[PDB]
Amino acid sequence: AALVVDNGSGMCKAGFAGDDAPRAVFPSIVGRPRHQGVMVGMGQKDSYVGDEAQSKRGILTLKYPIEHGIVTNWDDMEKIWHHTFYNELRVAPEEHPVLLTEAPLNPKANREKMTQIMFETFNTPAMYVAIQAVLSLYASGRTTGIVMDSGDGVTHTVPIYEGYALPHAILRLDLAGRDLTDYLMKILTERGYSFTTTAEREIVRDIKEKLCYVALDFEQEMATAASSSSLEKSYELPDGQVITIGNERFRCPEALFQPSFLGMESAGIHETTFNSIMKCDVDIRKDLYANTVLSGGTTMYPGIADRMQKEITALAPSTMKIKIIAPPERKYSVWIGGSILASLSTFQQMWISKQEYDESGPSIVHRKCF
Amino acid sequence: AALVVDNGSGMCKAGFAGDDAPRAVFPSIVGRPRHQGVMVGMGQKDSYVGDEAQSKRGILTLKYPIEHGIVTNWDDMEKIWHHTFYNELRVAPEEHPVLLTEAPLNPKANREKMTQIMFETFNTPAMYVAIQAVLSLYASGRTTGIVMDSGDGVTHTVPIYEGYALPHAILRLDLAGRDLTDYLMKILTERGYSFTTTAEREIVRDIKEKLCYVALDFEQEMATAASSSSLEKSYELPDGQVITIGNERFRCPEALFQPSFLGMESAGIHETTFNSIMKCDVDIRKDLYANTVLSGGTTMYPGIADRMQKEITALAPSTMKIKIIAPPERKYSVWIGGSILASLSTFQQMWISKQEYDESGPSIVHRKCF
Amino acid sequence: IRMILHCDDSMNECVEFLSSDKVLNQPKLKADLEPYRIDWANGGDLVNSEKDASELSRWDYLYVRLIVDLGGYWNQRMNALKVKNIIETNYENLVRQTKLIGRAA
Amino acid sequence: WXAXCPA
Amino acid sequence: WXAXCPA
Ligand SMILES: Nc1ncnc2c1ncn2[C@@H]1O[C@H](COP(=O)(O)OP(=O)(O)O)[C@@H](O)[C@H]1O
Ligand SMILES: Nc1ncnc2c1ncn2[C@@H]1O[C@H](COP(=O)(O)OP(=O)(O)O)[C@@H](O)[C@H]1O
Ligand SMILES: [Mg+2]
Ligand SMILES: [Mg+2]
Repeated sequence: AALVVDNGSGMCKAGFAGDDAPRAVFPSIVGRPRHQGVMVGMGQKDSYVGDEAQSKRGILTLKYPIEHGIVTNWDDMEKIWHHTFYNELRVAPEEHPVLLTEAPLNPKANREKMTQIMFETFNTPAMYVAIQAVLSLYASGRTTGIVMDSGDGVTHTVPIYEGYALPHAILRLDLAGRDLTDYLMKILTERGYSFTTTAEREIVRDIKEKLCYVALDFEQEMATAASSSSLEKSYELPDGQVITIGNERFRCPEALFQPSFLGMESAGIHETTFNSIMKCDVDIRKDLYANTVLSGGTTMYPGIADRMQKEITALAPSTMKIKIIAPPERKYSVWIGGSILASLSTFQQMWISKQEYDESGPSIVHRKCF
Repeated sequence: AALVVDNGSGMCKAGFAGDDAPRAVFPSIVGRPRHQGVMVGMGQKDSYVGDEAQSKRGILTLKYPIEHGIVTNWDDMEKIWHHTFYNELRVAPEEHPVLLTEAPLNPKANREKMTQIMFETFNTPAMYVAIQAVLSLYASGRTTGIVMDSGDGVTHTVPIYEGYALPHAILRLDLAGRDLTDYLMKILTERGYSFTTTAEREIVRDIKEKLCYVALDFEQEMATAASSSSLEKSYELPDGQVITIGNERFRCPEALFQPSFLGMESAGIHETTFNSIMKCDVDIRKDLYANTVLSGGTTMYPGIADRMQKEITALAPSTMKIKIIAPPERKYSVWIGGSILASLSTFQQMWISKQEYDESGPSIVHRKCF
Repeated sequence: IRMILHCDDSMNECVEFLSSDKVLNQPKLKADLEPYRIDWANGGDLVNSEKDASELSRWDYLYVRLIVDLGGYWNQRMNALKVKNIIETNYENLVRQTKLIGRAA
Repeated sequence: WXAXCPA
Repeated sequence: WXAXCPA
């Protein structure tokens, strides 16, 4: 059974090949205590990783090891992988090959560092590394299409063809879940709620996942929200306080389609998807339009499928047909696609064996698995 | 002439447009006698507002109507404004327009009640609300730079590239002069001095204003103070006792650059300036670096400009040059900038007329003012 | 206008404002102020017959007399002062930076 | 404030 | 105490 570990900026999913759901899904944070300890004999640890950090997040400084898709701290990344195998999964990687997932347009330094870290610290027998966006379409069951990969890192639009990522057609986008979370607390201060610390950032993320939604029409919804109190909903903080949000429900997710709210010159995810398609060839343009698949936790807002379809329809020519595919399992689309690829019989051919790694060195990752 | 009232968390300044200095500067405190009146010869008013309460602060419970730039008690705020117009400025508000100041990233209800009070209690012909940090740049004769304002409640960094401030790059911290005063009396107990009541709080503020200074090198200065003498200063209390403070002279201002002493996860006043600049465009970063402006009473410590320059230089790339501008009259920079704006002929069309407020109610303050 | 053209010390801070693109890039404003300009390049006389400058406001009078009037050599003059200011300050630290890099190698 | 701080 | 209170 080959492990399928999908590291991510927000959450990392781990499990086994052939399963339909990840075994362990915990936040990818590494918190350290900022206060000195007074009670002796408790055996308190120095660093808390995963669910332990979230439970005790009040007295910790939560730092995300991965920011904007690049690992800014390679010492904390080893801590999370160590916690994934021994603690959450309780399986020694000595007898199980490990599958890792990259990000589109990843620097070559990260590619070799991931191979070097695991082949020595964990010494797994075999490895294969694949693109997260590529695996997103594999879970949906189609090999050709354009993936609107979004998450807590950076939004990527990768129009893969025949299971291969087009390198020139990939368009980056920094609009992600973290930006909306930071933007939500900036506009929540207008009602008198002040969330500033990193511990309270997790609280805002819970609000975004439960109450926020995408409105079909922004101008129509704005007038309705001001006139009537129907749109207001109540949320309860961990301390017992009750808060009310009236029109922030459809104003924070709207920043995806209108980045000018955050002050970014780049266009929204509706126009980036259209721009990426235009970069591809004319003949294969027909197939990509009808096989667009959303992925990641950012695209889980209610009504985002309808808003995206309507707005991309106007930009696209009237001859083109739009079919936004939004599977309900799109949160774990990256992991599920990885499990499908690992379980394949022909997948044994492109393993990176431990014996082959020593003779070739860390540079084998560039040419073997691409 | 147009009255320019700059209500502040600690002190409020009121005057006339075109003047070079505020006419009246008194503390923004409202006190009520906790003890029972025993004599009948004198008036023995219910409450005292301004410097009247400061003189009799022994027998009163001083309460600040403004906390962190938000008016917590609107009953006491009406007392202060009634005292400003009728006792200090001794003018009728019914004939002169009034210009007010509000901190950025404030609750919408804070400036909505300000419009309602002005147009219903004092019947001012016109009104306007302006950002405190924006006016601080006008007093220095600049229209392109970053303003580091710091008072009693708010310490906000507002990068202003043009006549209008950049909204997406505004950073606000709830660490200011009042927070340092509470920290100064906490570490003063280490030497055996106990200041608890609000009347004793005003004594600590005098000590902070006269003896505290920012050390260029905190680690080196702590070792120097460990050798005793050459750094202890003597202060005389209103009772008559003489107190000596050693390393507390620079420890209290050091909480600005190291907020971890107060248990706040927020970054220091030096990092929050660099972070604010990083949110702007690449082309504009060159101008903002060389046009940094300090303002407010908190930044009046001896040597804060020198210390701030060193900290920013290490964080900023060595190619860029850092020039911190510290005008001699930066205490009244907020009011002086407002005087220039009010006296401008173009500003006559930006006033909110009485008829305009009636047709739209208090909500017009959000759409017109900024 | 006499203090600005004198390159006095007190006018250093505000002369950077006149070098910004916002002031110079006013195609509509320049056309309207064209009849009021003075051809100082040759003759130094009014282009039009009367075009009295007293009717203009305080700021219009300053703009036409400085930007529109001297637009032939204003940009070159501004570039001459921008370079001088940079050399007066950035040259001192630049020498130190080159020495440190060479010494480290 | 309402939620957070004291103001 | 020294300054403040009696202790
Ligand atoms: N139901 C939901 N509605 C809205 N946003 C969500 C929802 N679930 C998760 N998110 C956002 O998506 C992010 C999770 O990103 P994720 O897809 O795990 O990143 P990665 O692709 O790197 O694994 C979280 O930060 C959260 O803010
Ligand atoms: N000379 C000084 N040295 C140090 N701190 C000062 C000095 N003068 C004023 N302050 C601080 O500045 C604060 C008030 O500054 P100011 O901005 O003028 O008023 P406000 O903050 O109400 O707008 C006071 O609380 C005081 O602690
Ligand atoms: Mg992803
Ligand atoms: Mg102030």
